[PDB]
Amino acid sequence: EVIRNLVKRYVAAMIRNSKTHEGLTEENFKELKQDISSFRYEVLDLLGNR
Amino acid sequence: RDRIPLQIVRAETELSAEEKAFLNAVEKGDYATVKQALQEAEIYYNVNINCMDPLGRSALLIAIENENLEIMELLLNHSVYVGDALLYAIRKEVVGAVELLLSYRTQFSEFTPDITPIMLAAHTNNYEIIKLLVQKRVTIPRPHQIRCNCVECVSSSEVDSLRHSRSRLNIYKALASPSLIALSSEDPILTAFRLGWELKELSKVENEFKAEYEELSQQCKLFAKDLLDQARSSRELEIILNHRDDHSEELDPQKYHDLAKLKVAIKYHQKEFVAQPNCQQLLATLWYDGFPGWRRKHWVVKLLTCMTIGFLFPMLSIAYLISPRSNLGLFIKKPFIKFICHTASYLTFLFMLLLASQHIVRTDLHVQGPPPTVVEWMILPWVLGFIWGEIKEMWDGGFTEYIHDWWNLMDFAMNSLYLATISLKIMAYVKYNGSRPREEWEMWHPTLIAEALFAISNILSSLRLISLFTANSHLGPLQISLGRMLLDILKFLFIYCLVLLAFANGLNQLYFYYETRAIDEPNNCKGIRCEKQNNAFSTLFETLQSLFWSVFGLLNLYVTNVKARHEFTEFVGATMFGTYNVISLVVLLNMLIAMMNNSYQLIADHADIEWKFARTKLWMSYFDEGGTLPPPFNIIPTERNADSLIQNQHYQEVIRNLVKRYVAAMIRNSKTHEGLTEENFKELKQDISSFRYEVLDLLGNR
Amino acid sequence: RDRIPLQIVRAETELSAEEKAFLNAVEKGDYATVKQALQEAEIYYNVNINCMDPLGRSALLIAIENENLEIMELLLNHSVYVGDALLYAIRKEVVGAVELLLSYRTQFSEFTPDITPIMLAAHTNNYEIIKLLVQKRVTIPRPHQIRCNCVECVSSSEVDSLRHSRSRLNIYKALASPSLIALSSEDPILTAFRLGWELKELSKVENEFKAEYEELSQQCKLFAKDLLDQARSSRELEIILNHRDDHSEELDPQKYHDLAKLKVAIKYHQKEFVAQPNCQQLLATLWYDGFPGWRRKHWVVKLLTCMTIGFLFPMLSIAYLISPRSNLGLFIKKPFIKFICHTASYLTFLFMLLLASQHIVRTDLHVQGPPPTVVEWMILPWVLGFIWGEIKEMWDGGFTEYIHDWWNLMDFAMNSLYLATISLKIMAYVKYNGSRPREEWEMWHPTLIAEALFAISNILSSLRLISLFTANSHLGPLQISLGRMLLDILKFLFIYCLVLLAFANGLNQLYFYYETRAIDEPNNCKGIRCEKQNNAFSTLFETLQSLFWSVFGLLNLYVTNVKARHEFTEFVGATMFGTYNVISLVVLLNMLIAMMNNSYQLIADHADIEWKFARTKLWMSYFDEGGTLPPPFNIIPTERNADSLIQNQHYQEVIRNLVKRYVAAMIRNSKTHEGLTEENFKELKQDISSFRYEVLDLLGNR
Ligand SMILES: Cn1c(=O)n(CCCO)c(=O)c2c1nc(OC1CC(C)(C)N(O)C(C)(C)C1)n2Cc1ccc(Cl)cc1
Ligand SMILES: Cn1c(=O)n(CCCO)c(=O)c2c1nc(OC1CC(C)(C)N(O)C(C)(C)C1)n2Cc1ccc(Cl)cc1
Ligand SMILES: CC(C)CCC[C@@H](C)[C@H]1CC[C@H]2[C@@H]3CC=C4C[C@@H](OC(=O)CCC(=O)O)CC[C@]4(C)[C@H]3CC[C@]12C
Ligand SMILES: CC(C)CCC[C@@H](C)[C@H]1CC[C@H]2[C@@H]3CC=C4C[C@@H](OC(=O)CCC(=O)O)CC[C@]4(C)[C@H]3CC[C@]12C
Ligand SMILES: [Ca+2]
Ligand SMILES: [Ca+2]
Repeated sequence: EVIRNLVKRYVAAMIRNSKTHEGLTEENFKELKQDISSFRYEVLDLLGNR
Repeated sequence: RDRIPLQIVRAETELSAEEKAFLNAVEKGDYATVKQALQEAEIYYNVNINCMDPLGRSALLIAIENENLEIMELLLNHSVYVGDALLYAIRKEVVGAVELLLSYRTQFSEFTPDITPIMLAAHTNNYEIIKLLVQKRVTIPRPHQIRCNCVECVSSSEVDSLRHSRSRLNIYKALASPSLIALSSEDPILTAFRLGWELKELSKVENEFKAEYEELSQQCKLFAKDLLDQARSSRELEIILNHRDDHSEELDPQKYHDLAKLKVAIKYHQKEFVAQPNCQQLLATLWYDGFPGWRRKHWVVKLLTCMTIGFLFPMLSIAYLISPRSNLGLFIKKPFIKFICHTASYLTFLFMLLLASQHIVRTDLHVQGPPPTVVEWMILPWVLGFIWGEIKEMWDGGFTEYIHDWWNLMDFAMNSLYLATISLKIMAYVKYNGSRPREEWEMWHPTLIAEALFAISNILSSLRLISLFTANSHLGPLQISLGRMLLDILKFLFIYCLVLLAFANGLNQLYFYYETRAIDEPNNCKGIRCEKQNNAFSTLFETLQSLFWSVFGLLNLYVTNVKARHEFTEFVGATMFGTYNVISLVVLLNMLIAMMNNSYQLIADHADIEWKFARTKLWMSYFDEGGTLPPPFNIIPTERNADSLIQNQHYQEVIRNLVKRYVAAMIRNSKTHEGLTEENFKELKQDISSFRYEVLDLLGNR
Repeated sequence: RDRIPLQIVRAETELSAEEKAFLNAVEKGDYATVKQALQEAEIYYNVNINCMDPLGRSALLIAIENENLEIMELLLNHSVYVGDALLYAIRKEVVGAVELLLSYRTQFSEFTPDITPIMLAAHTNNYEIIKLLVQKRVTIPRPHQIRCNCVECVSSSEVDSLRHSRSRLNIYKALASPSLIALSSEDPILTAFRLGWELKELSKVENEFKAEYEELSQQCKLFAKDLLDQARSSRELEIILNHRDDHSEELDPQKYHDLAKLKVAIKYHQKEFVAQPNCQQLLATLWYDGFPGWRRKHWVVKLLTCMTIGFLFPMLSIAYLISPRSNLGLFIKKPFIKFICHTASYLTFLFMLLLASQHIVRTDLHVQGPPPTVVEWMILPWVLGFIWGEIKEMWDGGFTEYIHDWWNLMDFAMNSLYLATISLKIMAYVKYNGSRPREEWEMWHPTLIAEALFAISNILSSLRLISLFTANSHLGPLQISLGRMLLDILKFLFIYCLVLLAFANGLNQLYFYYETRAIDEPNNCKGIRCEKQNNAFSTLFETLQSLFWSVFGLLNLYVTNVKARHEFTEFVGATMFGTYNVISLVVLLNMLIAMMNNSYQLIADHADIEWKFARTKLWMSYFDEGGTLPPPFNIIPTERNADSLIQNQHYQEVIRNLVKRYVAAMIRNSKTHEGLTEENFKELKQDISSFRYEVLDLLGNR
């Protein structure tokens, strides 16, 4: 029972420590850029006029 | 088997597939999907809005996680279970979520049971969130004194020591928060002084968690220093440093009593606060009262004016006695002038000490009870002033002064030896009334003892001059650093002391059989101080000296031989001596060098702040009106509430402006120094995802 | 006056307001606004499409800057001036822009005139862009050898030395690019070996830019090691390390056939390549050929095993002579077994050196021409083998490389001293034929000289054992580091020699007047090696020895006195000696300690790679079958195109896979760099701005 609670707390802390530990990389910038490009292309499908 | 089968050892309850998609919508920012699922949950009862993901994060925690305020209200409107959501919102530091949970009104948690919203908000140090909670009439438990034996402190420690220790540290982390102190402390500077000092003491009693408490204490010291950094005028700095917290008497004349806040900082060891450049600049103006342009002067002009005042110290001292109000009688009261006069009055004393060995009337080497000579008579008034000054300073200082600085230990020993010399010379003068050849004097003749005691005092008096290096910018920083290395060296001498005793016992145990008499030695000399060293290890007392002198290579190897020439015994004794030399000179000596090099590197990065703190204490000891006359001349014989209220009003006005500037600077410093994390990338991605879903819901055409 | 008026000193041509808004549209990503402004300028001629912003960036450079490809094409369609925008696109590393400028077919520039698209692409090290340019038949200038006196090299360095030096460095930066080497090099590993070695030599000749060339050389060394890291099987590693770069030629059967590329790496000092764990693991398998489980064995079994083979070294050596093909005659050929046999055959020689002085026959101390004794006869065959073995390497290896190794200098001196001892012993044997008391022998008696020469060789022979520490994992790393500290110590010995000579000249100049004769000294002994030291500074040769011995405290202070007792002269001479002691023992000695501590810290971070390189050379010297027999026993008396072509085909196949894996890893290693810059924030902001303008352009009911 104690081991079960310790693992639960440890897993949350490690998942917590990652989101504040390391900075951004090139893979994050590429991912963010692709999100806008996908949104731009999808929106441009509904062209009211041209 | 040759394979390890992996299985879930501690299995939790699985989450339905319908709930899995419902949580995915919240993460994606899909407001429309979440709204339908919540509304559908009111009829079908297929998915649980409180679906507990094994990680513990429900939809509400996911909504708070992504800072999506609009969705969080959507779930809150549906009566979702809150539980410890406020703590999670506070930790995330989202002002919008915290306000929503405040106005809205055993499960696994990421926080210990003792954490409260106010305590956690102070841990994050968020000024905006702390202000929101403080406005709602919150309170924090008061920690008991460190040495408390009440029923609660003892019972809690026995019931749960681990929880009791963690609860105490959590409270002190909240109280040490700069944002909380700036918001709720009447006098933030005084609060930081006391809180930081209390944490340093706690770090000693709590051995296990010393590092945690030492970081909190350092955080309090920085806050007070940073508040002082926001002063923008000399008037603001003067108001802060001259503020008196209380008005209980405190009107004793002959006392400077004008920098009360600065003196309080010195009492609490606020070295960074004292070493602040603006505080130092103001102090230098008082220290150099009579020299408005001291810094601009060439090093030759400075040196030339130092001897001129020093040579004039006898004249300035007399003027202060005859006409204190006169033009000349006021110069000695300037702190830097007074410091030079005292130094000159001490260099004169040391010069006369050199003269004690130069002019001794020949044929007087045999007077058993000789009276004081010419040099001794002049030295006498100086000694009485030194003894009187220490007793006089001890009456006001208190019997706890001897434990503050190690220089006062040298002053006590120096004065005690001088007193013993005077009494011993008096006894010899009365007991004997003639002259006898010095060769026939006994070992413990009073005159011989007095001469030895006097010579020992001379060494101590000269060494006292090293304390004056603190006033110099070049020597002070180095002298202070050297004194900080002596405490580490003293630890090492404990290991060497045991090694010396271990080998001294072994060598004496081997050689005490062969002790010889002085009559049987050449020149009738016994010991290691003879031209032909002998009886090095005959007695334990002699053995200890022999091993001490071998550290400097002054013990000859032939002392390991005995007259009977017992070859095996001599070789064993020489091997003990050889082994001792290896341990002390090849191993222990080099270990001390390595330890000293490492310790000096750490000391070197704080030398400036430590020296400036030491020099401030030196300067402030000359601001007072009490000990103006050097030792040679120091023995010659209305409503107050209105003033205190105004003085407090001005202090509060300055404190208000300092906090405003400090808060803005800290809010500014965070936005330009902290780097990005995964929480920011996740937030940015969710923003686009939410916008994409919202736009697609309404095509807007056809 | 009291104010400094600020103005533009070097004013450029101002940019019209119409152009200012036109450039702002490009930065914002406003495609619609840019399209109209370009079209408007086609008729009205109001704005300059080539508007030169004082910063030098036109619209085209701004379009390339933001990676806005579509607007770039929009500008390029309007015939905008190109200049050298390809370099800017290449530096930005935007594949789309580079392709557009390639297909598209006075002024201020951010690049020097010598930079070309291929050179700049290699500087960035972008594999994709370099491939695009290489496919279009590009070339790079070939740099001349470092020591070139041709007309072009001399003339170019005459007109513009600064430009000549920068042009050469730019070429080497491109050639050292790992991406270019992987793409255009037939043998990338060999190319990296030669290129990195050539850059190290360049960093010496071109000492002004030594740091730049040393970084390029390190970059080449890393690339070769990283290529080896991509090997995934032992077969791949075997193919790479055993590849011969089309030697043809004749190979000595006495030499080691395999590991051709590993030997090339050792020749070029590729320490990281040699120290690679997979390369080391393969070498250990060959080194421990006869012990498949050497690592798994306990340290006791290893130690017990070493002495067993060591004691049997005489038997194994004999077997290799009698029946080399026999089972026992093959053991000595195993490299680790052979190393132990040689070590055992050398420890036996050192043991007999001890026995030379342990056996004494009375009445033999007076034989002037004594013949060799029992120990000397056994030692003789060892010495002949040692001399024969060293000469065997003189012709085999060559004069140049032999002297490069410091241990060979000790081997030469040791063998020369042994040869001189033998000849001197022979001359004494022939010249004299009787026995005479040794007390009457002359100073330069041949027998006395031979004894001194023999004793000196014994010290050198024993010190040779230190070179065997390289084979040990515990002592080898420390022994290698100690030898790296000796080069720094030798520099400091230059300053001390100047100090020693300066004071030796001064002391001898003062004391040479008072030289006394040996007959006038007690015991008839003259010099500082007497019981009562005298004539310490009488001659320059004696003075140098006296100052040397005072470094160890072996010179007594009374040597500064003269018989005539000239007080002023004695004090001056003692002050010279005192000043020398301060400079050498208080100042110079501590300075050497401080420098050694700093130099050891740097050496300590490369100790592992340095030791492994040294141990690899030790191991490889026992792989060959040339010097199998230890010194005691070493004096006893088709068409090859098909094989070389196939061996090259397999090497090319492995190289192709290694480059593919390396390129992917480097492309992978950049995306996880864990960093971001402002150029990324600018690009992300521009994407939203471009999307916002495009969406807004489709307005509804206006
Ligand atoms: C402690 N000690 C000592 O007391 N004497 C004086 C004896 C009475 O004169 C010695 O001579 C003596 C000695 N340690 C010795 O070697 C040690 C010295 C240290 C520095 C500890 N390292 O480095 C090692 C490598 C372990 C050698 N030696 C010299 C010696 C050696 C062999 C033999 Cl057979 C005889 C003498
Ligand atoms: C080089 N030198 C020397 O040669 N002798 C021997 C003379 C012949 O016996 C000395 O006695 C002698 C000396 N340097 C001396 O002091 C120096 C020593 C060093 C280490 C360089 N630091 O630290 C300072 C602080 C500069 C003092 N002193 C001692 C001395 C001092 C004053 C007087 Cl009036 C007489 C002696
Ligand atoms: C050779 C021995 C026996 C001389 C006597 C002892 C010295 C160690 C004393 C004599 C004069 C003293 C000095 C008298 C005045 C000054 C100036 C004072 O500096 C200033 O106030 C100016 C600015 C600065 O230099 O910091 C600091 C202390 C110092 C160096 C004192 C340090 C201690 C000194 C050198
Ligand atoms: C008392 C002192 C002077 C030592 C005894 C003298 C010699 C007998 C010593 C001196 C140096 C020794 C050598 C130092 C290093 C090595 C390498 C060592 O090689 C290994 O197998 C090392 C394996 C590993 O890496 O752990 C084998 C023993 C040997 C030849 C040693 C054999 C014994 C030697 C010759
Ligand atoms: Ca005192
Ligand atoms: Ca050799």
